[PDB]
Amino acid sequence: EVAEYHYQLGLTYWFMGEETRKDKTKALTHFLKAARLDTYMGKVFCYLGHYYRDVVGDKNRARGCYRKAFELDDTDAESGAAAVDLSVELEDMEMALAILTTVTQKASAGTAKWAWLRRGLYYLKAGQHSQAVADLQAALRADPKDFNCWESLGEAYLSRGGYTTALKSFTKASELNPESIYSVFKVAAIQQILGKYKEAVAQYQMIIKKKEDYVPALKGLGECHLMMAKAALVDYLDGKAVDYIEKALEYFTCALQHRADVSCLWKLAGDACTCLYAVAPSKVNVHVLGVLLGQKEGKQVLKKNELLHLGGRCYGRALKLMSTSNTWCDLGINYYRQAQHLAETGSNMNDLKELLEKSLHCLKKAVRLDSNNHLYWNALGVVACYSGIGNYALAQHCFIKSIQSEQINAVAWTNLGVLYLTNENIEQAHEAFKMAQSLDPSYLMCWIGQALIAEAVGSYDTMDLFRHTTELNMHTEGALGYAYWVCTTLQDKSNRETELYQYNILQMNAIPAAQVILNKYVERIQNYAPAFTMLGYLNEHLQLKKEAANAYQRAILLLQTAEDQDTYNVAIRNYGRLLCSTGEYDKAIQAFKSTPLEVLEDIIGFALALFMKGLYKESSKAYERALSIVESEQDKAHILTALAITEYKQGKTDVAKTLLFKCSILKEPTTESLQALCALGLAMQDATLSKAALNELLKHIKHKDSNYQRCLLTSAIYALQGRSVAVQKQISKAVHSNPGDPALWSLLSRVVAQYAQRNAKGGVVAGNVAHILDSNHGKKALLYTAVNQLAMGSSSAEDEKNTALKTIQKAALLSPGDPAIWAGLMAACHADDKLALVNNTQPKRIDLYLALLSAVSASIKDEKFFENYNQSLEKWSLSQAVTGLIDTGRISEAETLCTKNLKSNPDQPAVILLLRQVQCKPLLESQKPLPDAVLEELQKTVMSNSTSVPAWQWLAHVYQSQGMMRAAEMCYRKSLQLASQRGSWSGKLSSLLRLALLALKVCMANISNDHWPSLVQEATTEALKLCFCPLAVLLQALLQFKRKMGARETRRLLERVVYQPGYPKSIASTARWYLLRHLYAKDDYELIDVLVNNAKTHGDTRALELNQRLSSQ
Amino acid sequence: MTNQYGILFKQEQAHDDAIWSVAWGTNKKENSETVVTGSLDDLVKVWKWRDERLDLQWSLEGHQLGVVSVDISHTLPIAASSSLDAHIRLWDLENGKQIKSIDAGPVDAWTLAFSPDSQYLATGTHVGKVNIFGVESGKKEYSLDTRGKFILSIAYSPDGKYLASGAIDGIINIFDIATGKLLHTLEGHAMPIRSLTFSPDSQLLVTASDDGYIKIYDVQHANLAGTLSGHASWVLNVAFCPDDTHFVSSSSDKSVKVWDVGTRTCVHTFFDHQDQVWGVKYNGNGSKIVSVGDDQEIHIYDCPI
Amino acid sequence: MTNQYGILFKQEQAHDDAIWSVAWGTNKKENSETVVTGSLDDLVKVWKWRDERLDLQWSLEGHQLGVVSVDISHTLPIAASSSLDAHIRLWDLENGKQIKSIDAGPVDAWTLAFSPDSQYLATGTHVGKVNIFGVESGKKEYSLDTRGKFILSIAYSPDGKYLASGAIDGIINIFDIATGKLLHTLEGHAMPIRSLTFSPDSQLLVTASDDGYIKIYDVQHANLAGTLSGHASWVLNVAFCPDDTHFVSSSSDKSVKVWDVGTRTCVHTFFDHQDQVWGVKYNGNGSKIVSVGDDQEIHIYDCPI
Amino acid sequence: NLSLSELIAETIDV
Amino acid sequence: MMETERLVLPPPDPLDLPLRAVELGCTGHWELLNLPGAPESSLPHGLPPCAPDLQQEAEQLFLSSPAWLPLHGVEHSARKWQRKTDPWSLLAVLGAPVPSDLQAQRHPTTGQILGYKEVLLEGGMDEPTITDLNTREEAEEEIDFEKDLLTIPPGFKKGMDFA
Repeated sequence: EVAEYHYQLGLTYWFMGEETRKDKTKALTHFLKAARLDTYMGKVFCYLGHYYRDVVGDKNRARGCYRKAFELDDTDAESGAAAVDLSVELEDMEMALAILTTVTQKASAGTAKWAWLRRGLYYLKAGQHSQAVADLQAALRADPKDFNCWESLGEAYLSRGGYTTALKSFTKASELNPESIYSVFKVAAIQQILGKYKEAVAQYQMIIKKKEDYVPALKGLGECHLMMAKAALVDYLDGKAVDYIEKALEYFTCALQHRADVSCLWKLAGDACTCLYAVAPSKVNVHVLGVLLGQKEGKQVLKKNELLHLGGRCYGRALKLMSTSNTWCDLGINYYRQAQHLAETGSNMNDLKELLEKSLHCLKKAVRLDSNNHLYWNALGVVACYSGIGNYALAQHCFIKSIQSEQINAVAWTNLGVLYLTNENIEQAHEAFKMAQSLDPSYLMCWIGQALIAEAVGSYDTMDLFRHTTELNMHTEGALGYAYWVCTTLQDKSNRETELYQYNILQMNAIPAAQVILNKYVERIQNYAPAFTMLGYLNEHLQLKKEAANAYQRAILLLQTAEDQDTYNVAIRNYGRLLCSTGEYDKAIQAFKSTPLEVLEDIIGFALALFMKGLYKESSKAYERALSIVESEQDKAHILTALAITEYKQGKTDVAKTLLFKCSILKEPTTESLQALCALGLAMQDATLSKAALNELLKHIKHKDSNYQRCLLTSAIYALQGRSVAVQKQISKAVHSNPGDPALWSLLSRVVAQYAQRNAKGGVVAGNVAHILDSNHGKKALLYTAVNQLAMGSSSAEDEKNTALKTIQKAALLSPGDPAIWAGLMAACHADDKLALVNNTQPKRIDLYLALLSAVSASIKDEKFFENYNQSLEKWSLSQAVTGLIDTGRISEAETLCTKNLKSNPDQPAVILLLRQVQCKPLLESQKPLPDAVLEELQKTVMSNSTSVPAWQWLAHVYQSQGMMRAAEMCYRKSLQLASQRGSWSGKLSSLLRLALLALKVCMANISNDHWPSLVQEATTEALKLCFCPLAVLLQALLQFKRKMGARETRRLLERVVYQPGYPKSIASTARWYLLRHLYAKDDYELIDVLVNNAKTHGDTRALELNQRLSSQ
Repeated sequence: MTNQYGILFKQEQAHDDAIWSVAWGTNKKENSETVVTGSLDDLVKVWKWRDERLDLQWSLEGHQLGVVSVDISHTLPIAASSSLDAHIRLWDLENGKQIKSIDAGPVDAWTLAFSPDSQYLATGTHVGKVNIFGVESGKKEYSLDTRGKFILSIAYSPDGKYLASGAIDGIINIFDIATGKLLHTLEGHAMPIRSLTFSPDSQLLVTASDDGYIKIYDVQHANLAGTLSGHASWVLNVAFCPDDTHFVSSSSDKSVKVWDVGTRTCVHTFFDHQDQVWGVKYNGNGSKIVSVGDDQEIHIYDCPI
Repeated sequence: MTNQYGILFKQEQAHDDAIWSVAWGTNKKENSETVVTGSLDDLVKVWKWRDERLDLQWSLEGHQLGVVSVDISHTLPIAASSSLDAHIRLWDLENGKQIKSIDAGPVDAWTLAFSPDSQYLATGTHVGKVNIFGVESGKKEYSLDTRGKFILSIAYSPDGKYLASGAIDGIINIFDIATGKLLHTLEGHAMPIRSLTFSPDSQLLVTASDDGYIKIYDVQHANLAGTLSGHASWVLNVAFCPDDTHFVSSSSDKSVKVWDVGTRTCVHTFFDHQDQVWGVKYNGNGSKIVSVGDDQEIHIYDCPI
Repeated sequence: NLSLSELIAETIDV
Repeated sequence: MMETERLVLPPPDPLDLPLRAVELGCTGHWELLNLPGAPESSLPHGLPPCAPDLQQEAEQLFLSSPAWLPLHGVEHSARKWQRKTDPWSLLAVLGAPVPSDLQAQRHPTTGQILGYKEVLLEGGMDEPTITDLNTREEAEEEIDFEKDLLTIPPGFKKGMDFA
């Protein structure tokens, strides 16, 4: 009768095995007798519970037993848990909750994990998210850190709305046990919810990597791609939308492979299929793979109608699996879209009635299922008012019902306003649109309706309303309206100063916005020929001729199957004009052939294209036909001018002259005819007809607003007569008259660079001012001032950052397209080398001549025609490159260049002279006698290309270097005579100075036959008469010192040269040297000290060196 | 009622090209009557009207482009000239050899004007400022700044403390010498001014514009006293008489007209100068008028008091 | 609503002449902040912005003419530069001594651009091709060919497989690196481009032209997203933000403006840089802006996220 | 100093 | 020319130094180096070509072609277009939101995810011939759309009437 012994024997039989548990006579009998002998041994009732639970199955009594066990021992979590679990299995939730509450009320601090989990899971199953949240925090603070609680907390936090601590809980669950995927999926779901679809897509791809069959990830990817496609469709990007739709459909069918019973996937597939409506037919071709198209066969390509049919099928399947009003309305909308597509293309009519009936039935069923949704009512109304049905009473009823269902309904209000507006109800349509605008300030359709009403009433702010509408959300109607209004406003030519054209078309920059608007519109619709012509016209205004030609071509293709009287012929003519403007003369001729040549415009365009291609006779014939047709006399005068131009192009200048005279005799001359006559007179050497035409232009023509052209014509008039000085005077007068107009300053700089290049400082100043005055003239201005600085030499304050090299580099940076800049760069590099040699510090910028020559040739090759100027440019560039290579010491490269040039074409004297110099650089560098045969060859080659001073000076130098004083003197005299005859001035001075130097050298050799001093004196006197040459006065001083030596006068002359300011450093140094010499001969120590300190105030070393050297005799 | 007017002197060919500026200076206390002209050349030749004729005295040169402006001082014997050459070189006018030479481009100085005490020799630049130099002292000590377009005219009041400035597009600015702050800007015309002048005991400012009108404004306020419209072409230069009763204007229609401020009418017109006239000036006392034109001719007239 | 913008740093005289190019590179993982500039000289001086200022570190040279373009790599410490000297010499950027030297004339290479992996260093030539070299590997391995005029700009997408190129007369060409075939040509403008740049996760191409307009095109198609017209003079350089929300443009009217792609409007403008601005760049994160101008000054601004 | 009218007349005559 | 050679002494003399001249620019500016050799003149061949002469320039400005005449301009065509409007494109329709979220399940006690089942919010899978026929099967509200229709909009005195 010991309860404990009976208990332990019962346990023994329980643990012996399943067979002893199944024998009812041992386990049960001992547990029941023990429980009868001692009723407080709760564990015995617990074990009776286990026996009856697992062997007998009487759950209700078992629950009661576990309850008594827990009442006897409230620490037995096992009995309590089993009682709760059986109560939940018995649907007795009140007892389970009472137990759980008693436990958690006694659990002051944790130690109730099982009960917290029970209550939290139960409340999560129910709609009690707040209580579930509370229980989850308590369970989490219980002590266990397992994920299964963190994930529950995160899910409840997401359910209530919080997005921060949910992410924290999901992150914690992932970090403590990564094997779970649900937490990462929920993180990606949160990322998707708050926009930023791309990050969610990346997370979903990463999740799908590890496991390829997770349905939620495929659904998320499909939804993200659908939303991105819709966002792309908000703008006008049809290709992006189509690609996103295809990807979303692929993901949706991939998910449907695994779970085919889910209405969500079917409805999402239907939505994706039907989303691509009213998007550029013949641009939608979608790849759908596998099971969707009947039998599983690879991948197939579907069109718009097939895609819509597939969407309808998917909607039907989703409806079959789940009947909901939302899917009914979606099916109705899908059928409505299908009917719209069938009607739009004109494929059929009156055979779409079945689709409309199906859509109406589905929408009516949906709206009757729940008559409290503004969406269903509005959809029913919109579908009812379709042109194929036209049930306006039902549409009005549905719109009123949708308005009544929810007060803030801008869509229904604007639909009602549109219905009233199209049925001639301006006032009430305005009222409804105003109501919609007040209820929603950022709705586009109401604004478009207001703009349409304003246009229908003829207001003044219709253009501004359309512009604001286009700026807001890029809708098609506002786009077309704004484009049409801008084109019409531009077309009228009497508005130029009415302050409406000015403000409308200049401060708002209407043309580029209209161009972009029309591009988007033509992308969306692409079946409107007027839109194509408007786009072409706008592109013409923007100098976008290729786009204009393409638009005209597409308009032509669209318009071929039309009435063809005005639209198609004008399209052909515009396409031909644009095509001719961008080369393609044969295509322009063909385009102008395919039209009736009975209108002035077509005939004149044909004539211009013919002239551009050639065929001057046919051009003249067409111009004569236009002249026969012409009216609007200004046009007749222009036709006469064109006829004169083409006649001149055929030679035969007399008939062109008579045509221009005929144009002049007309009642009122035109500026173009007079300018053409003056230029034609300039082309010939008459120069008197040009003066008369210029007088005519000056007399009674002032409305012309181009001072540059008139100044250029006058300058050319003056330059033709060979004066060459009055050009600068005329341009200076023009600049004085108009201090602005940077073109005049640039012209002045260029003209002083070319003619009369002695005002080099003025030219540099004019170029700098022209560059300052504006920005787009900087290129030419900098080129001209660089050349003027090159002409000056080094007549500055030796300041950096302002030399010809810097300015030419700036010009090269501004526009690296012309060859003259590269040639000037070569010249500047050579001049800098010479300057560095003079200063004797370092040679720099040694070897770039080949690259610059190649650049010059490449940039020359791409100009239309400047033949003589191009030839001179290429000759100068080649000669300068050869000379620079010779100077630097790359004789082999120079010889290869010369040989290639002479192999390319038969010989020309300049290149043979260059080759002679190349060959003769090595020989005679070191002292060596040369055969008289070589001397005769050199003399013959110099004779080959005469009338060039450089070659004569070089041959004189060669003669002197070998030694021929008479021959060198003769050559210098010949060069002097040639330079004086040819009108040059620098060459005359150079010849004088070179002859003086040679004769002074020969006199310094103390030779007899004292005629060389006479030559020195005459040359120096002539040079001094020419200009103020410090070198000439110094040569005079050297000769005078050599003769007398002792004579006091010589010291006076030397002191004048060394003491008068404005002299170069080297000449002053030489004069100082000889003055010190003369005074040391004259033995005056005070003057020697004066010389020493004078040398010390300036910078010198040689004078002080010789002073010290002769001080210590 | 209109007084007797006679030329009494015409020069055949003073220079070789168009004459752009002229200055008449009674600088010394005795009868000097020095006339300096500049004409589209380096030549700044100085003439003298001794008793009844002009005798050429100096042919000083050293410019590279056409000289656009010349000026003479009334206190010391000195002269100044500027050109498109970007060089303001002032001559001695007694011995005539290149006393100084200042570097300033057309973007730094356009026209010349001596100070009432002959001390500053201000000029005007493209960027709108009024560069003030210092004679015998230094270069570019300061410049008054206004935010505008090319400036053409610079004028000094005969008592100081004022400085007017006309510009292209017609905007007129007035500065005070004592402080240098912009007092008030006058809209003026819609065309370039290219001519300004004050009056003795200065209370009147006379403006000439490109549209043919001549405005008479009043300093120290923005009230305009009237508009004189008698010319047919551009008005190029305007000089005021020593007594506040008349002023002479020269236009581009080959006509020299003299107006009167009291009644605002043209008392006389001279029909000479077959081509444009670029300069007119008065002498010390209002008895003779000098005028140089686009044609190489110098005309002297006679206007009795 | 407009965020607070401040300079926080102005350098007085970085170089002796006009500055033509600038590159900002956060190459190393830690805070390097390397800035390389080239300015009408042999000097390719390398600066570093350590905490609040710029400190000069290298003054490396060895060019003969003005350097027109410089570029820096983000993976390895290296730099490259080209000039009118017809020499592409790439520097070490750590010791800065002439790692290599490539011969290429103005008829062979104009501007520089490193590969996303810093391996090819493509350039553009006069004849229109796009020469692609190889760093550390060789010279002139291949060149993409287009039939057009002088080419100025060369741009790489930050993920590869794309290469844009602007040219004189406005024709824009797009190539794919994987194959090298011309995908599609955009007519663009009627004036030279001289500026191109992609965006991260590249789907937008922003072009700047010589007429003042800024086009926003969409890659993989020919759809243009809009035209931005706020500048008054030539637009010279355009740089994109690390996040696709803003981009900075520098024009020739002495104004640096920052736009936003989402709404197509100018959020802020900086009125500094009294002369033309030749370069603007962003740093690693979109907080600071560097800008070099025709005047010898380096300006750094601050743009909050 | 031949003006336009004289030139036209002379050329027309010849 | 005589072509008599004239031999000059080979040493100049140390006591006196040679005369080597150099020319700088077109507008006369010479100078003097110490070191005997080439004449060394800068820009030996002249200034470069620069721009063409004014006669060619005017010949090209006008006598190139008649394309610069205003009779071949962008104006002088008198174009015109014809305006079409389309109110009906201003209708808008919205789509109903999805009616289910496909919410996960949980094991009761020791919360674990057994699977995913679709919850409502508040054979031969190729979709063959799924269209719906034989409508009007359930009773939803028995609404009548054919007899009594609204006419008066809210806020509005009278309504547009259609036969």
